[PDB]
Amino acid sequence: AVVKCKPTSPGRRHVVKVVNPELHKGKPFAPLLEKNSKSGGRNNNGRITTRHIGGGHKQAYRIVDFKRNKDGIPAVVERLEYDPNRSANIALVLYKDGERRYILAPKGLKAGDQIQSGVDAAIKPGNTLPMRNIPVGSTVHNVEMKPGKGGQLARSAGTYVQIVARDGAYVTLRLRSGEMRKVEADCRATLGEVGNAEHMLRVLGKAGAARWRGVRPTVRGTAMNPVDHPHGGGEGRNFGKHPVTPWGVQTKGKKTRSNKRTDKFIVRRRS
Amino acid sequence: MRHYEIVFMVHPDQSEQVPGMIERYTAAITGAEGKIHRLEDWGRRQLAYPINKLHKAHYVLMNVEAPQEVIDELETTFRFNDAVIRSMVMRTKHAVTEASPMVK
Amino acid sequence: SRVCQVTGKRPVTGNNRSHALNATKRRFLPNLHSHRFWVESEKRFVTLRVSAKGMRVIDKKGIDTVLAELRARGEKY
Amino acid sequence: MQVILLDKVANLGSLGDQVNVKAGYARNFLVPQGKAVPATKKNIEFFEARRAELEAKLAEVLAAANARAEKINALETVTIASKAGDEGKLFGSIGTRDIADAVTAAGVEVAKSEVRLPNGVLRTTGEHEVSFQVHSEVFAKVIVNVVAE
RNA sequence: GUUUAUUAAAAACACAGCACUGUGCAAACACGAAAGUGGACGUAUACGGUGUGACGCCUGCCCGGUGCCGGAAGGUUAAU
Ligand SMILES: [Mg+2]
Ligand SMILES: [Mg+2]
Ligand SMILES: [Mg+2]
Ligand SMILES: [Mg+2]
Ligand SMILES: [Mg+2]
Ligand SMILES: [Mg+2]
Ligand SMILES: [Mg+2]
Ligand SMILES: [Mg+2]
Ligand SMILES: [Mg+2]
Ligand SMILES: [Mg+2]
Ligand SMILES: [Mg+2]
Ligand SMILES: [Mg+2]
Ligand SMILES: [Mg+2]
Ligand SMILES: [Mg+2]
Ligand SMILES: [Mg+2]
Ligand SMILES: [Mg+2]
Ligand SMILES: [Mg+2]
Repeated sequence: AVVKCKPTSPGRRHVVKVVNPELHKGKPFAPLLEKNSKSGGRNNNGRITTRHIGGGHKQAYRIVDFKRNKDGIPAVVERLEYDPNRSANIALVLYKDGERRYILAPKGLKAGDQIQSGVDAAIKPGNTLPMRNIPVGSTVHNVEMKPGKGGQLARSAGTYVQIVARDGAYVTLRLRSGEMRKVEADCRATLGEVGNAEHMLRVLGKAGAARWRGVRPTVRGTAMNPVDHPHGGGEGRNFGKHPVTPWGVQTKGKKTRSNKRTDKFIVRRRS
Repeated sequence: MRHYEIVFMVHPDQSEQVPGMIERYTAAITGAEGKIHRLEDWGRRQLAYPINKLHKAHYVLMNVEAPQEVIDELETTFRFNDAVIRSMVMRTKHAVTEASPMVK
Repeated sequence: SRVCQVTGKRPVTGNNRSHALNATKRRFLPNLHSHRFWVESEKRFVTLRVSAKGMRVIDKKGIDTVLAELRARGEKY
Repeated sequence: MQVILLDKVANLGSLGDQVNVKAGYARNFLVPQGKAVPATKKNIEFFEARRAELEAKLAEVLAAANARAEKINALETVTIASKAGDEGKLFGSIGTRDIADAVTAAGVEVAKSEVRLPNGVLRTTGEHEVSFQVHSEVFAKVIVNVVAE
C-alpha cells in the first residue's frame, strides 16, 4: 500500500512510503545471517572503480536459496521478512525435516502456504521445477541460466519471465527487458511473479533518503573543468560536444555489448 | 448439486490412454460424492477444421452431477494435460441420461 | 610469466615505427598456449604453457625427448 | 604430418599405412587414443618388420572379444523401473549411463560410452530401442522397456 | 544541506524528481601488461553513463551539417 506523507516539513512533502503490514516486525533468522561489509565502490587496489557508492545504513546479508535443491520435501512458509540487500521481500520457509531457508517471496505467497520444489511439484505460485516440466506460456521467475547454478533471471521486486517456446533441449524466454533468450530446458524456474510489485511506486522525497541507501551524489559532467571530464569547461554553460562518459565513450546511443560467446543464445535483442 | 456437461477432445495419438483418463475422472467425481449419468466415448472423429495443425481428435462426452469445487479442480486437469486438446464444460439444468444423437 | 616452457621464448622489446618513423617502445609477445600433451609412456596428460613454435618442436622431437630436457633444465611440469 | 596407423580409420587407411594427416588430427585424436604412431624412421623399422602382423593378431582378438560379448546381447529386454507420471509423461529421464547400468545387470558389463541414442532423454514412458557402438563398425540393438515405478 | 583551509557562501555544486541511452550476468563499465578485484554475493522495479533539476501548466518546427543506430546490392579498399 502506497502512503502519501502529509507535508509537515519540506523533505516529507513528496515522500511516498510503501507500507506492507505483512512483513515480520522482529529480528531476522539468525543462522542464515552473515556479515556484509561495505565497499565504497573500491576494489582491492583501493581505487574507486564504480563511482557514487558510499555510506549508508549497515546491512546484514541474508543467505537466500537460489539453487533450490530440496526436491520432494514440502515446505510451509513461516513468515515474510524485509531484506535490505535486495528490492524483493524474502520468505522464511520451513521444510518437514526441520530445515529453514530463505527464498524470494512470489506475488501471491503469504504466511502458511506450502511450497515444494522438484519435478513432481504442483503448479502453484512458489514451486520450483525444471522448465521442461513447466507449461509453455506461463510466467516464472528466479530462473537459472545453467542447470544447478542457481537462479539469476527475474529476481528484482516485481519482475517475471514468460516461457514462449521449446524445441527439445532449449526453451525460449521473454526476458523482462524484452530480450528473447534461449536457456536449456533443464534449468530450474520458480512459478509466479516475484512479490514486491509496488516497489517502484516509492519516491524517496529528500536528498538524505538516497544517502541512506549508500548513494553518494553525482556531479554532472558539464559542471567540471576540462581536466576532470570531457564535458567540463566553458565560460557560462557551454556544451558544444557530443555526450560521452568520463572516459570519452559515447553514451547517447552507442552500443557496448561485445560478447561473441553468448551470441548464439540471444534470439532477439530488446527493443 | 450442479449438473455439468463435460466434453473434451483428446489428441488422437493418445487414443490408447483414453480409458485410463476416464476412470480417473469418474473416480474424481464419485470420490467427491458426485454422480455420473452418461459416459459416451465417441471414438476418433474427423474434425471440421484442423485444430493445432492436426485433423482428427478423440471425443468423450461426460455428464456429471458434482459440487462446483471439484469441477474447477477438474478443469485444471484439462488445462495442463497435453493429451486433451480442447475441453468444454457446460452447465445443465437437469441430469440427462438419454443416448446422444451420434451415439445412435 | 609469458615464457614458453619448451623453447624458452620470452617477450622482447622493439619499436613501433610509424610512417614518419616515430619510434615508440612496444613488446613482442610469444604465441603461448596451454596445451595438454598425452605422454604415452607415463599414460597421463601434461599441461605445458608452450608457444606454437614449441608445439612444432614437440611434433618433431617427441614429448619424451622434450620432457627429458625440461628435467635436465630443472623445470617443473 | 606423416604417420603410421595402429588401427583402421574409416576414411584414410587400414593398419600399416603411412598417410599424410593434418597436425591437429594426429596430435589431438589419433595418437592420444592409441590409433597412430608418428612416422619416425626408428618407429617404421619398429613397426613394419614385426608389428605389421603382430598387431594384426591383436586386432583380431579385439573383434573376437566383441563378437563373444555382442552375440549374447539378444535377450532384447531391459526393464528400468523408473518413476513416471500417469498416461506416459515420465517423471525422471533415463540417460546413457542408466541404460549402461542395467545392461550391466543383465548381460555384458557395459560402459556408458557404448550407448547410442537418437533422443537420449527417452521421455516417452513405454518401450524403446537402443543401438550400440561396441565396435567402430559392428553394431547391436536391444529393445528397452521403460517401466513406471 | 555543499564549496574556493588563507580576499568569493552565491543565482555556483548537490538534491528528490524527470527523460534519454547503455547493460541478459563471466553484465555494461572501472582499476589493473596480467591474474584478479569493484559493480554485487546485486540480476532490467537491477546497475552504469549523460542531461535536466521539487511541485503546477507545459515542452512546438527542423535529420541539411555533425554524431549515433540500422541496412548490405554496388563502387572503393589492407595484410595475404
Ligand atoms: Mg552513479
Ligand atoms: Mg541523478
Ligand atoms: Mg548532480
Ligand atoms: Mg567550475
Ligand atoms: Mg579533455
Ligand atoms: Mg554563455
Ligand atoms: Mg553555441
Ligand atoms: Mg626518442
Ligand atoms: Mg542553507
Ligand atoms: Mg576563502
Ligand atoms: Mg568569506
Ligand atoms: Mg567479477
Ligand atoms: Mg542546471
Ligand atoms: Mg525540444
Ligand atoms: Mg542526421
Ligand atoms: Mg537523413
Ligand atoms: Mg554504420
